[PDB]
Amino acid sequence: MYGDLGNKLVLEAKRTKQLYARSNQDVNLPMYHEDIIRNILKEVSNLRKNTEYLKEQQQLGMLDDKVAKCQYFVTLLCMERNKRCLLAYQRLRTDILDSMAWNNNGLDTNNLSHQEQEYLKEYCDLITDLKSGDLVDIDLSGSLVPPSDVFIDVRVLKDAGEIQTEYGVFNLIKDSQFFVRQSDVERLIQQGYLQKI
Amino acid sequence: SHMASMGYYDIDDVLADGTEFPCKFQYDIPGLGYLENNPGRPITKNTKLSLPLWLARILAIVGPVPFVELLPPDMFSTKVMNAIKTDPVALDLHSINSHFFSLAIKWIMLFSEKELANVVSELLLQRAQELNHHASSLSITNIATSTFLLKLEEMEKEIYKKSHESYKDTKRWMFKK
Amino acid sequence: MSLPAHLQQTFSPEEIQFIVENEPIKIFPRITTRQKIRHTRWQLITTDDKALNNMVAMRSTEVVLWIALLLKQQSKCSIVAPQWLTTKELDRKIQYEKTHPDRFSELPWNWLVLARILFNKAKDDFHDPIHELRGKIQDLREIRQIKVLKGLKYLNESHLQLDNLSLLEINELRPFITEIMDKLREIHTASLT
Amino acid sequence: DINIDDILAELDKEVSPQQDFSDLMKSWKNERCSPELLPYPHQLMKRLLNRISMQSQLIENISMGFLDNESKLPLLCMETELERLKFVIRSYIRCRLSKIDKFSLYLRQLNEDENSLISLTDLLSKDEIKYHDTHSLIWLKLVNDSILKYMPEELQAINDTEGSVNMIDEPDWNKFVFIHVNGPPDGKWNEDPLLQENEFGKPCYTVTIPDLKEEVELTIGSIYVMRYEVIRDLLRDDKVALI
Repeated sequence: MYGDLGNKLVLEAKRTKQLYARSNQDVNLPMYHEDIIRNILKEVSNLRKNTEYLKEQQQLGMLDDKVAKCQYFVTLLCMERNKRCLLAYQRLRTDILDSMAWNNNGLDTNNLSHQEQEYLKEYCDLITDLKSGDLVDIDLSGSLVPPSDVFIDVRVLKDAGEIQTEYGVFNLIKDSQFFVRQSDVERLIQQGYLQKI
Repeated sequence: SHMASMGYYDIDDVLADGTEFPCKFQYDIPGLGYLENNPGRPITKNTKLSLPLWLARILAIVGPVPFVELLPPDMFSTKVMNAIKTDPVALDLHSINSHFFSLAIKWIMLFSEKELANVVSELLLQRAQELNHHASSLSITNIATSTFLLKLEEMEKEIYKKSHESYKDTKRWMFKK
Repeated sequence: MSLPAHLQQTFSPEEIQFIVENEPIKIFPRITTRQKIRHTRWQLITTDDKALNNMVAMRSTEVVLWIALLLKQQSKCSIVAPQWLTTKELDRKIQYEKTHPDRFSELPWNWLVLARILFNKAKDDFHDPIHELRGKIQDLREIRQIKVLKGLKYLNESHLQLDNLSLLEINELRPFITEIMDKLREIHTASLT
Repeated sequence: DINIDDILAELDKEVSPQQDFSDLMKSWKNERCSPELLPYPHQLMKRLLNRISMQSQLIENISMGFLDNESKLPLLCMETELERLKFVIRSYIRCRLSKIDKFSLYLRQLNEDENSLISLTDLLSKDEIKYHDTHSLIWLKLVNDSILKYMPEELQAINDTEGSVNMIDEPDWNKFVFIHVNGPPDGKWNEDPLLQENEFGKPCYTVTIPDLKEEVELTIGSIYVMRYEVIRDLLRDDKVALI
C-alpha cells in the first residue's frame, strides 16, 4: 500500500546517516533518489485524484457520512505519511550539506539535486555573511578543538611551493619541517598541505 | 496525543511508525479494499488486517465505536513478557522487533498500561548494566562482546555507540596528548 | 549542523582540559620580572595581570594554569603540585574510599585532569617519587570506578545524587546516565493519564 | 567566651575583564549542556567583542616597538590569551547557531505568537536574528519547491501542529542534566527565600517534580542528575550551574 515507497526512501536515509558517522572523514553524501522521489510524488498525485474523485461523488449521493468520513481521512493519512518520509530524507541531507558548508567550504556536486546545489550556495553565502560583519574578530568557521597548543612542529605533506597566507609566507617543499605558531598553519593543516597535530 | 521527545524528522521514529500491527475492522467500508490488497472490494466488518502503526494509531481513535480495534501484537504477548522477566540480559530483542522500545512507548501511550510500563522499565534498566560493561571495556572485539551487540536494538545501539565513544575518547586523552 | 554531532550535548576531553587550564596554580618562577625602584609587561584581559609583572625568582606565586604550562615549557618556571598530590594525602583519600562504600571522597573536581597534565608536563617537580603518585592516582581511579558501577544499579525516573564525582568522571558517564534516565522517564510519563 | 568577630569585621572593612571571562565560561557551559536556547548575554558580548578588538590592536602596536629589555614572553601570552578567548566565543556562538537550526519552527512560533511571554530579540543576537530569518527562507524554498509544490493545499504547511504528528520540534523540557548546586552567587546566604537548612545542618533548595509528586532537597555544594524543567528557575537565578 501507499507508504511502502516512503519506507524505502527512509531506509536510504538511515543508511546515509550511519555512513556519514561511521566513516571518520567527511564522506561525499550519496546520490539523490530522484526516481524513488518521483514515484512517491506520482503516488501523492494519484491520492490527490482520489480526493477529487471522492469530493465530487459526495454530491452524487454515495453514502458520504460513513463512506467519505473514512475514505477522505485514509487518503489524507497516506499523504501525511509520504510528506513525512520525503521531509525526513530531505532534512537529513540538509544537515550534511550545512556540515560541509561550515567544515570545508567555510575555509561531488553531481550527487545533489539542483535545489540542493542552489541551497548549498545560498547557505555558504549566509555563513560568509555572519563572519563578514560584527563578530568578524573571531573566525566562526575556525576550529572547535581548543587551543591547548602554542607552537607546533608541522611536516609539509604535499608540495605546494611558495604560498602566501594572511600571517606570512611559507615555501612548502615536500618533506621539509617547520616549527611555527599553531594559529598561522591551522587552515593549511585543514586543507591537508601540512601534517602533525 | 503525540509526545515532544520523539521528533517529526527523526528517522528511527519514522521507521518505527512503519511497522504493522494486527487490526480488526468494526465497519463495512467501500473503496478501502486497497488495505486488503484488492481495491475493487469493500472492507467488511470483522476482517482481520495488519496495518502500519501510522495508520492504525489514528484509525483506532475515531469512527463511541472506532473504525478499528488493535489486537494484542505478538511482540507484547505473554510469552515475550515472561522471557523479559526471567533474563533481560540474555534476551535477543533485535529478533522480537528491531524497534521494540520505541514501539513499547507508543503502545503504553495508546493504552495506559502500568503493567507493561513496569516490565519495559525493568528490561531497560537491566540491559543498561551490560551496555555499560561492554561500552567501558576497551582493547589495548571479543566474542563475549560481539554476541551481545548482535542481541541489540536500534535504540540501544545509539546508546552503545555514543557511550563507547565517550569512554574511548577519554582513554585516548589520558594515555597520549 | 553548525556544531559537530560528537559535541551536541557534552564536552570533548580536550574541552575538559581547557576548563581546568583556567584554574590558579602555585609556581616557583625562574625569572625576575619585578622592576626595582632604584621593558615589556603582560597586559592580559582574562586573568590577573598583577601577579606576573611581580615575579621574583624562587619566591612562590599563583598564576593561571595555562601560563604556568607555557612558562614551564621553557626552563622559566616550576609547578608546585597541590597538597592533595602528596603520597600522604592520596593515601588518606584511598583509606576514606575503602571505609565509606556509600560515598566518593572529597577530591577536587579536576583531580584526574590535573594529575594527567602535571605528570606529563611537570614530571620533575614532585617532592614524592612520581611512580608512587601515578600508582595512587590509579588506585583512586579504580575504586571510584567500582562505586560508579554500584551507583548505576539505581538509574531512576526522578534524580540521582553524585556528590564528589570529578568533572572527567561525570563527562565519560554523561551520554549513558542521561540517555538511559531519559528513556526511563519517557516510559514512565507515557504510562500517566 | 566573648565572641568579637563582628567587631573585627567592621574594623577590617577599611565589572572587570577577569570577571566577564568567568561569566562567558558560565554561559558557554550552560549553553552546551542545556536543551533550551538560553537568552543571549547582550552587554557581556558587546564588552568582550570590544576587548578582543582593542587587545588585538594592542598586540600589533607592541610588535611595532620590536623593529627598533626586549623580552617576548608577554607577547606570546597576549597572543595565546586571545586564541583561548576567541575559541570560547566561537565555540559558544557555533553552539547556539546549532540550536537555532533545531528550533526554527519553534522560534518562528514564538515570533508569530503576538501574545508570547518572550520577544525573539530578548533571546537572540542581531547576527542570530539575521541567521534565523534567512536560513528559514533558504530551507523553506528548498523543500517548498522540491516536494511541497506537489502536496494538496491543506498539507503544504511546513509547521502543521494539527496533524497526526506535530511538525514543530520543541526543546525536550524534561532532559536530564547534571547540575552543581552553587548556593546563591553572593556568599550572603541569609538573603535567599528559597534556601533553607536541614538536619545535618547543611542548607538546600527544595523543588517539586510534578509528574511524580516528589519533593527533593538540593543541598549546597553537591552534584545531581536532574530534570531541566525543575532547574530552569534556579539556573536563570544563578543558584546552580550545569556540569
